Amino acid sequence: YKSKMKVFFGEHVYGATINFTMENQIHQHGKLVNDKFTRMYFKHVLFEDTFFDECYFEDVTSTDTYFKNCTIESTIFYNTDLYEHKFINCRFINSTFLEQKEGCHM
Amino acid sequence: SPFVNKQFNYKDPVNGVDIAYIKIPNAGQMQPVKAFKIHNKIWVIPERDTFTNPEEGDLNPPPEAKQVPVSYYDSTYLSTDNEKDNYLKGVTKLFERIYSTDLGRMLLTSIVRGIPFWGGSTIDTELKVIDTNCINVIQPDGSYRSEELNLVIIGPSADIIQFECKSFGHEVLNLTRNGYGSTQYIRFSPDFTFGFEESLEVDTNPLLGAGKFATDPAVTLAHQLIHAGHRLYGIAINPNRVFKVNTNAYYEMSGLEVSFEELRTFGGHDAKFIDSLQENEFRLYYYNKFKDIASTLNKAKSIVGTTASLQYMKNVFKEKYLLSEDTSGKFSVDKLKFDKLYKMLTEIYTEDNFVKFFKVLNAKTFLNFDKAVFKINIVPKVNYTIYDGFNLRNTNLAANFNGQNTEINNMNFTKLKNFTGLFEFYKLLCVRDLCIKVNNWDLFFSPSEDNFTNDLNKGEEITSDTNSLDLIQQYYLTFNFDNEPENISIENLSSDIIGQLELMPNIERFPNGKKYELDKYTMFHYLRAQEFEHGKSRIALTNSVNEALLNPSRVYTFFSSDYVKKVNKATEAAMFLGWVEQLVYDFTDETSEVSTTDKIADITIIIPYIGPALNIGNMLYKDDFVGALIFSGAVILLEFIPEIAIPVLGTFALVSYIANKVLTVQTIDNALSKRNEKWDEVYKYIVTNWLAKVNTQIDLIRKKMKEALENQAEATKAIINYQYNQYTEEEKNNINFNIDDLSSKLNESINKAMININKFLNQCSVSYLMNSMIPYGVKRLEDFDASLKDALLKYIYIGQVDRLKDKVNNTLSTDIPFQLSKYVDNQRLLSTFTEYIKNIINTSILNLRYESNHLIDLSRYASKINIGSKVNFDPIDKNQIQLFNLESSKIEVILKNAIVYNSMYENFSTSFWIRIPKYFNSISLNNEYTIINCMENNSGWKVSLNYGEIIWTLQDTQEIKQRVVFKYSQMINISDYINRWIFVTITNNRLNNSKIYINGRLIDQKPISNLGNIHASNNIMFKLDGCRDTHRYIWIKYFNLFDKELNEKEIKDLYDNQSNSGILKDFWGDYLQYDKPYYMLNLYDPNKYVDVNNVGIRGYMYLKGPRGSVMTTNIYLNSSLYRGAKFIIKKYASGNKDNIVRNNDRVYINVVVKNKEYRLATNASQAGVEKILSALEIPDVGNLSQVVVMKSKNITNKCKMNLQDNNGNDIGFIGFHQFNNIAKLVASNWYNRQLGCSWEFIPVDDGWGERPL
Ligand SMILES: *[C@@H]1O[C@H](CO)[C@@H](O)[C@H](O)[C@H]1NC(C)=O
Repeated sequence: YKSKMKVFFGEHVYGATINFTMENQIHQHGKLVNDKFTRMYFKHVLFEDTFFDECYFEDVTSTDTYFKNCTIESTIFYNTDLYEHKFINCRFINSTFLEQKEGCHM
Repeated sequence: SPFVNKQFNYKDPVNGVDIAYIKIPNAGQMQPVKAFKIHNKIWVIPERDTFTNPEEGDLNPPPEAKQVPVSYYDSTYLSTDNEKDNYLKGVTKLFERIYSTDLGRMLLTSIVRGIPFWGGSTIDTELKVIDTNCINVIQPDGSYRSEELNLVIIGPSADIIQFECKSFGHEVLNLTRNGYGSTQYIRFSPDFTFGFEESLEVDTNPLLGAGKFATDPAVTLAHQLIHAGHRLYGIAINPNRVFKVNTNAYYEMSGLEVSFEELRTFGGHDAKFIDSLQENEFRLYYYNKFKDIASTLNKAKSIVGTTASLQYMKNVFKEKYLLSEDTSGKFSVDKLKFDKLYKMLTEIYTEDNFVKFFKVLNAKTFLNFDKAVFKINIVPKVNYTIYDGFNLRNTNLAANFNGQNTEINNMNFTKLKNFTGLFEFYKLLCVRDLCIKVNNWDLFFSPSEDNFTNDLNKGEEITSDTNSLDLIQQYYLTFNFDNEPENISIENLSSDIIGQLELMPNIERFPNGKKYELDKYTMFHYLRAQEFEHGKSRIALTNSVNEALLNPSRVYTFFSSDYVKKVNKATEAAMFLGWVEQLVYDFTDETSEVSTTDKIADITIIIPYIGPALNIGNMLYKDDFVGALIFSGAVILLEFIPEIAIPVLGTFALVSYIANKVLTVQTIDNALSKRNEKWDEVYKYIVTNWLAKVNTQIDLIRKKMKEALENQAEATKAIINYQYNQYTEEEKNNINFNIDDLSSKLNESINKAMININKFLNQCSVSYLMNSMIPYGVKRLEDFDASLKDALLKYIYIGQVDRLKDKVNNTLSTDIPFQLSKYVDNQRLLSTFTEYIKNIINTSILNLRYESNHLIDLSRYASKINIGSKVNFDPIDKNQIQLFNLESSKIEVILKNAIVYNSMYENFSTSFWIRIPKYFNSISLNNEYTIINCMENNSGWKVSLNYGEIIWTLQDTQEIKQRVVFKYSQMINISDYINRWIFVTITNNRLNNSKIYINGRLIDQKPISNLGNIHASNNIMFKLDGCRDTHRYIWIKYFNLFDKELNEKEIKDLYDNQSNSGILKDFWGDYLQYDKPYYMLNLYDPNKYVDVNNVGIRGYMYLKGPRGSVMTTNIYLNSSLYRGAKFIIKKYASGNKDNIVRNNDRVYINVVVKNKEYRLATNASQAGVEKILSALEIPDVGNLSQVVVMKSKNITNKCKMNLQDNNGNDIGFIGFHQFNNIAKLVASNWYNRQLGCSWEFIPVDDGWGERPL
């Protein structure tokens, strides 16, 4: 598993709606602007130094994913299990945290 | 024991002791005239006065009428025996009536006792009678017996109804003003009485009709007796001391002479027109005169011209002047006894006191001029009883003074034709024609500034020792009786007593018919526009004065257009009776109207029609009149602005005694006492100025309002009568209409309106007194207090310094309250003054409020309210002011320079409602920006803000700073201070502490006593200064400043009053509104939001959580509010056209689901107390209970909804019940039996910053 780890550097993802499952990836210095994660599975994916922007998280189920040093701005986390403990040294900006799936899901 | 014993009839013989031919002094030779003595030293001569004055030898009217409002001329009066006997009986009855009263008894005893002084001897050591102060009664044997007398009563001169007290003067001595005294001849007639009109009696008898009251002759005789009593002791003021006025302007009386003697005699309200300095000067002058005559009495040791022993004469003069001998024949005056005697002769003996004792009507002030001449009969007891007068007991005249009303008691007074024409003395006013003549006695009374003088500026040095009917009753017990100067034999004088009357100053004739050209329509023009001639042709009302003055047959009216349309309409007989009733209904409606706007300070009852009634301020719109009133205070009512200027009060020079311990404490006590005396004296001077210059104009405006209302009523009555006159005989007899009942009901409506007009004018006068006159004196007094405090503290600089310093600091830190009860005795005005004092806001110093599209200082202390071009006002409620972070988004308040004192801001309070949006940018942290500034030269107080902090800063010149802060956190689930209105108040006392309260609860306090010189400022800056955040802004409203520390009770009262409990409020504290979508929040469970479930009958609504979270790291973390289904409020039965909801309104509730509206209804027939709510499509069944009554009061408990059935039965308060697992919404009656019934409406706001996904 660990051999097939995808390293991502310097991304600029604009206006993309994500519907599938992405697994075993790390993102560094990403700039996820106006994205949308709806009804998907996060599996062993790591975010570092990524700058979110007005992204929308809906019915996203996460496992072993962890946000680090990310600037998260103007986002909405509705119906999710991405609890507080999944965020490490992250700065929120004008963000929100609405209904959140109860219990972790795998 | 009656005054006059053994009634004299007229034709009794010429005996020589009680009824005899006498020869009074005269210029030449006079035939002896029959005169009757009625008591000791009192004679009556029932003849016309053609003897004393040689000029007054004729009884015909003069070619040039006098400057007199009412006068009757006659020639056949008192020429027949019956007339003389009737005159005698009337005079005797009036004397007995005066004598019965305790005050009258004292007056008559004093007049009888006070014989004229014997100063006719050229040599200084002799006493000789004045040759002109005695009469000659000729005995039937043939010789005369010269006798000394005090009073003489003579029938009037050519002018029948002109009563005056004359005296016989001396060659070198002014007997009537140097204490010697002289005989007084009164020209009085009881058969005639002036008639006045009273319009301030309705407060006791609302059923009273018109005025036209007749003056009781007893009061007039008492006035003349008071004049004689003043002149008998020689303490009368010189006639040239006259109350001068101004006559140049068009609104001023052409001429009205009123001497200081008349002001003293009138007493009561009139006597206050002379300041205390002139009273002091007169008292000192007459004390010196009494000392001089006492010394003259002491020096003399021989008497020539009489048999009686000298010692008896010295005793007589000692008991007259209350001199104090000391068992060595050394007469001397004492200040206490002479002060008592002067106060009795000046203040106790007054016409107002006689009016109070007699309990009769009279003109409360000399301005209420007489109007008619009434011939009356006094001799019969059936018309005038000795004890009561015209107000006979046990009859219809007993109550409401109906005995003095000529329109009830018609048979007792006969109206006579007075010779002074209505337009004999007039002023001719007109605009740039239509020139109208206005009678001189119908113009404003404007006293000049010369009559008021002050000794305030002069300084004072302090040393070791520097210092009501019950009162009349106490004087009555203290008074001395049983000692009346016995008759003395005087050697007879010459047959002809040569003597000339006291010389009077020449009064120049005021010019008549002055022509004035103006540029506006004055109030006299409007009054003369409403008059008419009772002509034969029809009279139509109109609303254009330019045509009413021009056309005689059309009268101006200030009522609505509907009324003038109605009264101009030709109506048949079949509708005449209904027409009249409609007309009286419209009369009552228009006259009883009042103004709703009350935010004004104690001008609560504003009468609108007054504007068009007199053209007040030169606008002809009632709405414009109310706007101008609120904008400019009570100034617009005044025709001329009084000029009041208090000089800089003098300093107190304190003497120091070497090595003394008790006297210095006495000096400190004396300084504090004299401080209180200075405060009282300045207050009294200001009250006197206000009474003389302001209240008179208000009284005139009141009288003119009454006259205008009477004119309108008479015009309507004339129109009705003319329409009635046109019918045929069968029409008149079948349709009967009478005039008396119509007149009575119109008069009652006029009285009902007049009560409100009087209340409004009293409020205006008191408001002007407390707003524009008192502060100009308070500034001087408190500046003087500050100046004296430093001198006192330097003076303390043995062994008692701490207590004395505490005493002086606490004494001079505060101020003496102004209570009107110690300066005026008018009940009607004192009640309104107490109402003024009651409200705390009325006593505020700065009262910035938005009124009539203008931001104005309702307390009238501010000179300039400067407004920037980038300051926003909320359209729904214009009071809320929004200030941005721009250089041009500022407000400036510039106070009046002559009201602000240097030592202000020592004890003061401030209060304002502020709304502060959430802090978003991280720059806001550790950033303090001033939002209110009052600092100059780095000194004063400023209100600043910071991240979750409200700071109050007080700084002095020495750079010392004291801060009180209120800190509220932003990291909370639900905050009561973030983007919500909060009522901040701050109270500073220099002595102890400075405190800050938030929402009426004490929050913080800190000492400020260490501060030095906090030098006061003049500008107030509402501007965000120093804020690094670029989009920062605040909301501020209801700013108020107070000149005294506020306790907790006053703070809570302010919070309750300014909260405006009548209007329901949303979450942020704004006004709840119709047709606006609000999210719902429950206070019982604030962690869950309202959601809907299958809209329809079978669905419901429940509460589910958690709400969520809205966060910005290191800045804030608050639970989201824009969640759930939004509620909107649709009107149902609110008649108000605005969308603002109020208490007890009935409303419909709509819930939005999928951007579609569903009515909030339920079926009340389901079992159990709980009635689960539901959402139904708006085309639902009306049988389901849906109407919701909104309430905000029980004490106020948030905003509650009460579901009601269609039949008025109360389904109950809205709320939530945990019906099984799902917590549904229910209309429960358990909540009606007082939580969970309190709700909060959260609308989308731009200060919260949450995005409604
Ligand atoms: C991918 O996105 C499309 C577009 O909305 C959607 O039709 C599809 O269902 C998504 N894929 C899955 C596995 O749901």
